Amino acid sequence: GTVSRPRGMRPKWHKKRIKRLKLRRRRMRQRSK
Amino acid sequence: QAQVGLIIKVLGRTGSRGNVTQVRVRLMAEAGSPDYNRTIVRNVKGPCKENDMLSLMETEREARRL
Amino acid sequence: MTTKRRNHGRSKPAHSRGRVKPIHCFNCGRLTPKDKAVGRFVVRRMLDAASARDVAEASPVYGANFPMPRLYMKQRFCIACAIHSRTVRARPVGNRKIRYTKKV
Amino acid sequence: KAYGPNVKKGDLVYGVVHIFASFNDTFVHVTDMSGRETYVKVTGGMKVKADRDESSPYAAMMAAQDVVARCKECGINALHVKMRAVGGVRTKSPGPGAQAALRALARAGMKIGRIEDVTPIPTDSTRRKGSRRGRRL
Amino acid sequence: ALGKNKRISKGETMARKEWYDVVAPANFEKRQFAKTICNKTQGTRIAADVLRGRVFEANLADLNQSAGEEEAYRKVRFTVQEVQGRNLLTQFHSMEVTTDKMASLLRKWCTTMETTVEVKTADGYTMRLFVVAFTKPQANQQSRNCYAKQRLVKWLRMRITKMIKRRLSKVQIKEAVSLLTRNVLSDALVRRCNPILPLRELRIRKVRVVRTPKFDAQALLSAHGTIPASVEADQE
RNA sequence: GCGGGGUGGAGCAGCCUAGCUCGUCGGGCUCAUAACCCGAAGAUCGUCGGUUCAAAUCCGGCCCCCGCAACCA
RNA sequence: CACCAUGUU
RNA sequence: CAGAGGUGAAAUUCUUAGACCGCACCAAGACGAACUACAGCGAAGGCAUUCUUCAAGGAUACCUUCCUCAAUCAAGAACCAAAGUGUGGAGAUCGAAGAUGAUUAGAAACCAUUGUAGUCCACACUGCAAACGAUGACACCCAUGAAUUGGGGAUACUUAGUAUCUUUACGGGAAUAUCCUCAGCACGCACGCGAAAGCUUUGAGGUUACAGUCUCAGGGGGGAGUACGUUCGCAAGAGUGAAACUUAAAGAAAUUGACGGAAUGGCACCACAAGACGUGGAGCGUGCGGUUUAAUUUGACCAACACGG
Ligand SMILES: [K+]
Ligand SMILES: [K+]
Ligand SMILES: [K+]
Ligand SMILES: [K+]
Ligand SMILES: [K+]
Ligand SMILES: [Mg+2]
Ligand SMILES: [Mg+2]
Ligand SMILES: [Mg+2]
Ligand SMILES: [Mg+2]
Ligand SMILES: [Mg+2]
Ligand SMILES: [Mg+2]
Ligand SMILES: [Mg+2]
Ligand SMILES: [Mg+2]
Ligand SMILES: [Mg+2]
Ligand SMILES: [Mg+2]
Ligand SMILES: [Mg+2]
Ligand SMILES: [Mg+2]
Ligand SMILES: [Mg+2]
Ligand SMILES: [Mg+2]
Ligand SMILES: [Mg+2]
Ligand SMILES: [Mg+2]
Ligand SMILES: [Mg+2]
Ligand SMILES: [Mg+2]
Ligand SMILES: [Mg+2]
Ligand SMILES: [Mg+2]
Ligand SMILES: [Mg+2]
Ligand SMILES: [Mg+2]
Ligand SMILES: [Mg+2]
Ligand SMILES: [Mg+2]
Ligand SMILES: [Mg+2]
Ligand SMILES: [Mg+2]
Ligand SMILES: [Mg+2]
Ligand SMILES: [Mg+2]
Ligand SMILES: [Mg+2]
Ligand SMILES: [Mg+2]
Ligand SMILES: [Mg+2]
Ligand SMILES: [Mg+2]
Ligand SMILES: [Mg+2]
Ligand SMILES: [Mg+2]
Ligand SMILES: [Mg+2]
Ligand SMILES: [Mg+2]
Ligand SMILES: [Mg+2]
Ligand SMILES: [Mg+2]
Ligand SMILES: [Mg+2]
Ligand SMILES: [Mg+2]
Repeated sequence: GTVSRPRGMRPKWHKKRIKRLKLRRRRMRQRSK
Repeated sequence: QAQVGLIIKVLGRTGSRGNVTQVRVRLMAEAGSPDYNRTIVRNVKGPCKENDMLSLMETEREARRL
Repeated sequence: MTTKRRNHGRSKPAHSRGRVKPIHCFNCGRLTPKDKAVGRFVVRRMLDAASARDVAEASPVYGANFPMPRLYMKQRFCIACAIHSRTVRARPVGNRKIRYTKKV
Repeated sequence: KAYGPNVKKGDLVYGVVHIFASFNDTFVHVTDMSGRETYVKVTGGMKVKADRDESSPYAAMMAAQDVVARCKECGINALHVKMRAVGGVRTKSPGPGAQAALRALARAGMKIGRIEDVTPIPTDSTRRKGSRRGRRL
Repeated sequence: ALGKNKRISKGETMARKEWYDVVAPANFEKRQFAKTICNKTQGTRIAADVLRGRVFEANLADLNQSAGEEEAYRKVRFTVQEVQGRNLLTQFHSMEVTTDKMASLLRKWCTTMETTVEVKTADGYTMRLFVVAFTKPQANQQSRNCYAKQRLVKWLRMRITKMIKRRLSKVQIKEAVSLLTRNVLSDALVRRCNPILPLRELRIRKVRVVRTPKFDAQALLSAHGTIPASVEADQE
């Protein structure tokens, strides 16, 4: 342990989830415009 | 086939559970022999004491200090 | 959290340098900055006292006058490796600032 | 058996013993002073049956005693010592059998000459095995 | 381990061997050092063909019986140039300080200065020399370190390069070997370099021959003087 | 129309005279559950017949399921 | 430096 | 000549078609050990073999020059570890992905053997890092002791010391000793400050006794650095950046306990070791639970169960 309580998953892996989600939404709007 | 050695110093109880005693044993050999007054460190199982005697069989392996 | 060491556990003051190239740990090979790694220079005898006296008897070169060669090697450890091998141990908060400048 | 150099009885005929003691095995290799010709090579794994014990001091002592037997048939009665660890980018600490093998050669009756440490020491190196986080055991 | 091999084929050695004597050049006290075994000539494989070019390593203290305590930390290598009966006539190959002595000269608050000099001898030998020097504190010095200025380090390196090049380029390989074995070159180097920088120790760590001239039988003979006889071929 | 398969509670061997694994049960280990340790039980061989001294096995018929065919106009 | 998962509000 | 490798132990793997090991070599690509330091240089990122070279940069020295030319900043511009992208090279080592072997209840994780992209170079992109001193820049004041790097100087008082070593050519030299000085990275440590941890001429001091100058950012926790729009980018992404809604705390530093497959020192046959005699298997007595019964009265689950005498 080196950081304080996160209250959630590891923030780096939370960032990866958001990045993956942002990519998926970006492609979905590509096939509708 | 078995060389007799004499315990001259008790070093302590070694290993877990303290069932093994490490001692320094002087090999009792006749004068002029290569093993005369040769002291080696061995591990002993059972109640032992200074001035006790051991039948060493082989006398080449030396126990690791602890 | 709270700052444990003014040193931050290395020897890199705030305005001395930016990057110190890492080294591989002696035991596990973890990459750690050279100023941060625990460094010990050890001089080791090739054989113990019992073994040295046996080899000296059969050696026409080695004896009471000619010493037998030693092992010279600088060992740098990762922090975890240095704690596990007991070359370094956790200390009370007061004693943490004690520094040694020579082998003792 | 003879098979030895034409020298006076008791004269010292020198070989070179290369003792490679890693943490998995011990090598007791006897060559000449050029290293090109090998009189005998016995390893600890040649003396035990369990993989975990090929580096043990007792296996190294047993292998060293086998070497002295063959050396006597060659005519070699004295040995220069060249001991090494793994070296390179790996560990430079000698293995457990390094001390046992040398002591066994001395007790077996072979004269010991010069002793040197010849582990490969790089003046700079390629990347060591493992990640930047090291071996996580 | 014993009895563990599964795939073996994937599908008296001494009897053949004959003993030989290794002979160092005449500038060494113990000429007939070492003793080796080679396969007896059989078929088209002549023994002298594979014997030429072998490099033998010996301690300097064993070659020269001079108990100066410095020769015991030097190894000398020789290359077999010609096979003459049962004698291996050698030529100097390299000289190197032992690993234990070299590693013991390092200190943690001084400058380690290294110099590489390549020199061509008079008889067409190219030698690469490696010189290591260490700074020392003065007698009354109280400073925590004796690190040297880079200007003086480069000056020391240049003076070492000039002295070694000037001294060794006008001599033969036999004389150059003597200059290196008896530490005459090292004594003059540390004498002329100490005024530049106070030196704890100046030592020629390694000497290696990198280029040899074409073989000359008469040159090899003149470097060996009176070759001692070998009794290996003689009946026991 | 041709070929092939049904076997303990489940999934599959043996198919040329009963097995494994998972599951279940009892006891241990643990504060307790799991994992682990020691034992035990559970099998009309899909039904109807036949051959044979003896048929899960060999020869027919029957019920499900499974595939491959079902073309030229 | 074998293997040690979990505990209703 | 019969194994080698590898691990906690193994196996995948290599090996009489000669592995491993031994000696001297050859090729290729990386890297520059020890010396290496609370050391130096750089705006930061970063920078460690030698020699030859090309432009710079800082400090110091000066009774040289000059004469407010400065400080800090939207916009704008350049640089920027690693990973990643494009095109050529290179491809030893290590090694995302993948493969195989283990371990496991499972393990496509940690461990083992490998291996692609990468890792290296040139050119062109990308502009993100715990890019950290988690501490913006310039300036002023500020107590003490021991050091260190570079350059110089000396050998309520009218002036207050001193050496050592080497020394035929980068040499009227070099390094040292004492004292002083300017600049730089810092250490142990006086005011004062702070929620505290701590900071302290290196401020986080000189602030409710609140004003030297400029600039950037923040306003409970989430939603969210998300959505939308827009600019930039080959892409990966980057910059800018909400709301609906949700929630009483989130958070900071310390204190005392408790706990740790953290460490130190001790201790115990309700622990082990060395052992003994059993218990667990059989019959039976008894207690407890189930089942049964009109009811089988009930408490108790190491510290309940020949216990409530
Ligand atoms: K092994
Ligand atoms: K838990
Ligand atoms: K071979
Ligand atoms: K980025
Ligand atoms: K009790
Ligand atoms: Mg912690
Ligand atoms: Mg903490
Ligand atoms: Mg925080
Ligand atoms: Mg989360
Ligand atoms: Mg700086
Ligand atoms: Mg950084
Ligand atoms: Mg540290
Ligand atoms: Mg093995
Ligand atoms: Mg660990
Ligand atoms: Mg200095
Ligand atoms: Mg669960
Ligand atoms: Mg170097
Ligand atoms: Mg890169
Ligand atoms: Mg490419
Ligand atoms: Mg598990
Ligand atoms: Mg799964
Ligand atoms: Mg697996
Ligand atoms: Mg598995
Ligand atoms: Mg795998
Ligand atoms: Mg697969
Ligand atoms: Mg950022
Ligand atoms: Mg930081
Ligand atoms: Mg700063
Ligand atoms: Mg920030
Ligand atoms: Mg900043
Ligand atoms: Mg400086
Ligand atoms: Mg100064
Ligand atoms: Mg104010
Ligand atoms: Mg807010
Ligand atoms: Mg862009
Ligand atoms: Mg665009
Ligand atoms: Mg692309
Ligand atoms: Mg592309
Ligand atoms: Mg007490
Ligand atoms: Mg017992
Ligand atoms: Mg019983
Ligand atoms: Mg029972
Ligand atoms: Mg009962
Ligand atoms: Mg109790
Ligand atoms: Mg009771």
